[PDB]
Amino acid sequence: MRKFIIVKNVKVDGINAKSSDITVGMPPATTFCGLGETMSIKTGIVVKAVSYGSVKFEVRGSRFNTSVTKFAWQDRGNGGKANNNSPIQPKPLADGVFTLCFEVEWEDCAEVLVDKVTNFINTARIAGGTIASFNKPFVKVAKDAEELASVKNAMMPCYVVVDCGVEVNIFEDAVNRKLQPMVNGYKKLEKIVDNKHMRDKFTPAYLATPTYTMIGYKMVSNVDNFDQALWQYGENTKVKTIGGIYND
Amino acid sequence: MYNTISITVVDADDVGVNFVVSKVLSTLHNKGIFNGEVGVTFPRMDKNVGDIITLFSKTGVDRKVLTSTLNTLTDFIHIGKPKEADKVKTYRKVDTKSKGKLIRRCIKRKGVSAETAESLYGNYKGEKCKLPYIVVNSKSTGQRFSMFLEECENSEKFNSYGLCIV
Amino acid sequence: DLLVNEFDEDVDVAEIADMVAGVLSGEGFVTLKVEHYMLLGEGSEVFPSQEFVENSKLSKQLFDLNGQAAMHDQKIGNAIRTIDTWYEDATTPIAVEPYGSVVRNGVAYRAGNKTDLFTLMDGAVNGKSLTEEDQMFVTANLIRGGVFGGGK
Amino acid sequence: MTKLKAPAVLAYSRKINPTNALMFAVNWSDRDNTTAVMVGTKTVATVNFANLPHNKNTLLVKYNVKFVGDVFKAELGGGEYSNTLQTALENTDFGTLAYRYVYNIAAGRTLWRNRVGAESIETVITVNDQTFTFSDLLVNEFDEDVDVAEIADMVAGVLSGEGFVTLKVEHYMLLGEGSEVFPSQEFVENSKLSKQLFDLNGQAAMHDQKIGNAIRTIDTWYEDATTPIAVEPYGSVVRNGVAYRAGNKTDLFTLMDGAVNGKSLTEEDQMFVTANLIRGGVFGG
RNA sequence: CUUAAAGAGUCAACCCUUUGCUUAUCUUCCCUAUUUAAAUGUUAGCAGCCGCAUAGGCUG
Repeated sequence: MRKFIIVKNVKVDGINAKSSDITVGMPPATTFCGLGETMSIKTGIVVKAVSYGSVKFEVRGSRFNTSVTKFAWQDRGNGGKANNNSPIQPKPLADGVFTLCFEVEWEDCAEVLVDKVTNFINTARIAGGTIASFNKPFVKVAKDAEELASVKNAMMPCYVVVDCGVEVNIFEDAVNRKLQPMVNGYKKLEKIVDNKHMRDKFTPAYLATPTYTMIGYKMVSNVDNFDQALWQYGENTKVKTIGGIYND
Repeated sequence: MYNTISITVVDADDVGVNFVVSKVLSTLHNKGIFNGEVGVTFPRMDKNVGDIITLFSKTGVDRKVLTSTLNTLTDFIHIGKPKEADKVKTYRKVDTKSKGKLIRRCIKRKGVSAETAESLYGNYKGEKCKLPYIVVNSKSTGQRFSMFLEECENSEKFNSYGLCIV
Repeated sequence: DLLVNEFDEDVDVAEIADMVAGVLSGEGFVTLKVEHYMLLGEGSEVFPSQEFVENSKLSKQLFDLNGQAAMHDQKIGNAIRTIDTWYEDATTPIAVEPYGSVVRNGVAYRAGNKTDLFTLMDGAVNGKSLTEEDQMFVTANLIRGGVFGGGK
Repeated sequence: MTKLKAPAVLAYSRKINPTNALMFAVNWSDRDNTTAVMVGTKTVATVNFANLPHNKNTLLVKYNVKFVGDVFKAELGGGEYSNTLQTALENTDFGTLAYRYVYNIAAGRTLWRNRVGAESIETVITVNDQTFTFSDLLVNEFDEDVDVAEIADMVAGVLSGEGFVTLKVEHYMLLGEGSEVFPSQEFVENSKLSKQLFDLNGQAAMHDQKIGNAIRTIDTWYEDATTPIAVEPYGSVVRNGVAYRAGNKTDLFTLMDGAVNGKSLTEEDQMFVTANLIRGGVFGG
């Protein structure tokens, strides 16, 4: 039919809050889709889509400047310099509390699914952040669009992310539409020739640059079509919602 | 074998089944039956007894004195024919007393006095003496316990409602 | 009350180190839930993590999570991995660092003396023999994690 | 030129009006020395109780019921829909409705928990200077009594036409000294906080709407019928978590719309719809 | 298969002196709150005895 598993109040400490060179804050949908796919690889459960919501969130630092992290020495040929503060790249970190909902292909009993999900989460991070504590995951199911609303409100309370597309461009839309940019995918700039230095020796490699959309945050309740708030991979190496652009 | 006869409560949804069941078992105990040779068993009990109250005995249940001792409730009651079977889940009542009761015995007897001695025993109370299977009746003393029915195997000695020991 | 700069023997520290070494030596995980209680006195100053920000409004900013004083995960980490009592002229335990770096004071206790993580790792890989404590130092650097760069 | 819907605020006023019931104690052979049953307050951690005195053995429940005619004249509904429904129901068997109402009154269903465990029960009804007595009637069936039909004749004359009539009802129940009596229950927010019983100047009593739910219990024309339920537009008995007229085209609104829009009604359906209009409520929107 | 993988912000601190918020004031007119009702959760518990008593068992 349609099965989901919800994990509420995922306290995460130490998030890599830089999603791109011009976006620092809430981890983007690409991150949670990658998390769902990591779980798919590690457990075998097929993950159709994911929906995430912020319960608490704070970037470290002040209002207009993010915190610095103290870089520790790490590279060879630096012993003649390890007696002084290591030079330093920017790496804003954050701390938060999220609620997750994964749509899954499951035919078995709920206890097995929940235990496999918990045993995966115990080995994961979220956007690099250490997972400190999460509630017991629970399963729900929906046949018609009425039970989908119950699955939706089961995440309460949290602010989930809807995709409202780009009219002009990121900057003009931020100024005029009072919305928030978000990394939604990537654009391939050039193929990388040699995998001498890559995570794989075989997987195709490309230099890329992020592609964005314009998102909005809304209380899972006030969202009508829950599909409009479920993110998954897809066309043209982007990610998007099952229900498309948000306007009910 | 035994000698069993079942009273089933019917058409009492106006007044609730379990309330009738309690009234029936009460009227039984109050005057007459359960002379040590009768006991009670509920073949449809799941939570809060159920719809059927059977009586058993080895010396034949008087089917006709029933119908005239349950004469005040006979409109919510269907008394069955004397049927027979060898095997009867037998039950017994489970007591749980509050702490204030415990403390009065521990003052009057069990050597102690004053508050400092209350706090000695009043250290940790029952914390959570939850129970299951209720039937309610107000005793002759003047209180309203909530009887609890735990399944025991046959003691073959009963007093009033349930089993005992020897 | 426990002596910090000496790793004195204790049966409960060892009873927990049993499971911790069992997880580190193999696979799996183990989570300790830690509480600390300190009798400091009514109204005593506590010391949350200090923030490294360019903030003109404050001369000293303390780390906060929805207004509550807190300490950075990475500072607790730097505290835990302070176990290195094996550098030359060893005095007190320092944090596991590939160069024995204590930038805090302007010194590195493993700089240019054949005892840095990279010299010892090249040794271990290329057939050389390792002390028990050089093994411990290299594996503790692996436990620390890192992105060690330079080479080919 | 075709359809006909119902007004948005189509509403009917209730036509069976019982007063609140007061609870007294008497002796079965001393019915003139009445004493009031007082509600009881005593503490735990604090709940209410209501008992008979230790020198009286019979509970006495007094109340009244006024039957009001013009049962088709709506309270806020308009003209066309309500008047054509009145025309479609003019051949309703009012005799049966009156009989079942007055019998529920006489059989003592309105006593609820107070009739359980009674040595003997006696209902005394005054109406139009005529006194009727009923003894140990059966509740679960509509037994034939000449006095019940004699009173239901006046009641059906009122319901099928105009005016009103007042049945002044007393109930005597032989229960035994110190017995527990059962007033209406009030609101309880959580299980541990205070329980409360309904009173009037401290005297135990029963809500008028409870007696009303008792008198209204006549519906036996629901699918797979059995015992008589109270007249509700959906036949809802929330105590059983079901609605025996829900989603099977046997509800009040479907039958009403049918009666107004040409369709025909059985005698059972007509009696049900008229019993609803006598119950009252808003049947629109 | 998460802009993956990695990281100590740390020491110290006198914010000090002084002060008139003053005058005046129309919140007015009109009003249908209505139909209807089971608190259920049978309540859910405890008073006395034996007891070395927070072992177990028993009284209407």
